[PDB]
Amino acid sequence: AIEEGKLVIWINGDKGYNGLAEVGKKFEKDTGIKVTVEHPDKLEEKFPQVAATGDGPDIIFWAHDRFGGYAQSGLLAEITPDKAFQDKLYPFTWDAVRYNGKLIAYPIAVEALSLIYNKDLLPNPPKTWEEIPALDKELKAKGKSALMFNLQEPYFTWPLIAADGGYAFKYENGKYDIKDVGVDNAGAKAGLTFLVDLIKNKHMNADTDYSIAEAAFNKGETAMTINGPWAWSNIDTSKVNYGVTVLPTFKGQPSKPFVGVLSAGINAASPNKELAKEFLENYLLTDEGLEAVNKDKPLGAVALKSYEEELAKDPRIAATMENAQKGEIMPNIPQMSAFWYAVRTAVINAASGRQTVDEALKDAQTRITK
Ligand SMILES: O=C[C@H](O)[C@@H](O)[C@H](O[C@H]1O[C@H](CO)[C@@H](O[C@H]2O[C@H](CO)[C@@H](O[C@H]3O[C@H](CO)[C@@H](O)[C@H](O)[C@H]3O)[C@H](O)[C@H]2O)[C@H](O)[C@H]1O)[C@H](O)CO
Repeated sequence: AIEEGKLVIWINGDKGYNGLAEVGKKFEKDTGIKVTVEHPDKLEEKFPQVAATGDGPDIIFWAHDRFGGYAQSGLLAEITPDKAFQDKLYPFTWDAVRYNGKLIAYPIAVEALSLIYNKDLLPNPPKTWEEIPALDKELKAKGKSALMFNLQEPYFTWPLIAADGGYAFKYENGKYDIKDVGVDNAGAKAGLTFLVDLIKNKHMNADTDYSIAEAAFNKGETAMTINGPWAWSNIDTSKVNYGVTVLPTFKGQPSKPFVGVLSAGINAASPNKELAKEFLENYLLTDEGLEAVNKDKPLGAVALKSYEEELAKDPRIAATMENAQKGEIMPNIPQMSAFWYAVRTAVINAASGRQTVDEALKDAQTRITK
């Protein structure tokens, strides 16, 4: 078990863990059970680690893509929503946490990346990735950069790579084929090449990451950046008249961001497993509870139909939904970790020049389907 009579929660640092802490606080002056909320480093990598020993958090939040893996090694318990509840959330989010029929996590929020442009440096956001190299040239002259986003995490380059054809796993009649992977097809390379050419022509550095890119945009030094709803918080605080709109197309095709549903799974080795489901079911997954976390850091679109209704009013959320609808939701199968890993390298090694688009992407196709 390793817990006793308290509720521990694990959420990632760029999320509104402070707001989630408040739901706990309310849970506390209502249950007497201390809800502890932690955002450890690489919590996604440490959970399977400790949760093996029947430890870790009672609950774990993370995008659904990692939950099929978790369920596999048997580190997650079946959540028990009834036809009653499951009606409150969108179905397409329930599929997201479904692993072979069984549901292993609660869908809390739908997230996608969009183009965040500076309405001062760039009143008219570009429409094509192709427009970028030249919009950056007239800008880099006034000291300012056209764009800049996290190049260290593949997640931020997937919209370009999949735009003209790239994919992770193909969905063929009923399931994802672990053997058919599209990181090496003609479309994937076209995407990574444009990105490598952008850099190769000094339109961005192959070393930029989240901090660096967040600093540049929020400091007003870069006209646009690529990021999710969670990032708006710090921008608001910087003031920066910003915009959130559709990602630029490539080869005439829309950027296709891998869509993730922020889910909350309960450690299988949790002793206070009913408290967790009660905390999640009626407390967090309530307009109130979800409002608390959204005022700390935006969740984006959410599972709860009642609250996504007071949200969809926001141009940012309509934009989040557009890139979302324009892309694909990621699988939850265990192979997503191998997919994600293999691609992180392919994308970095190619950025540095430590490898060619071709060399890198065929090496990743090899690792994933290895
Ligand atoms: O639930 C909330 C979520 O955890 C976020 O707080 C957090 O922030 C966002 O950005 C991520 C990318 O920076 C998104 O993660 C997805 O993509 C990454 C890869 O880019 C996946 O991570 C996997 O691959 C990396 C290798 O680069 C490896 O280190 C990880 O161990 C492996 O899990 C995620 O699984 C995807 O969900 C995220 O959706 C988004 O909210 C992320 O946790 C950031 O790491």
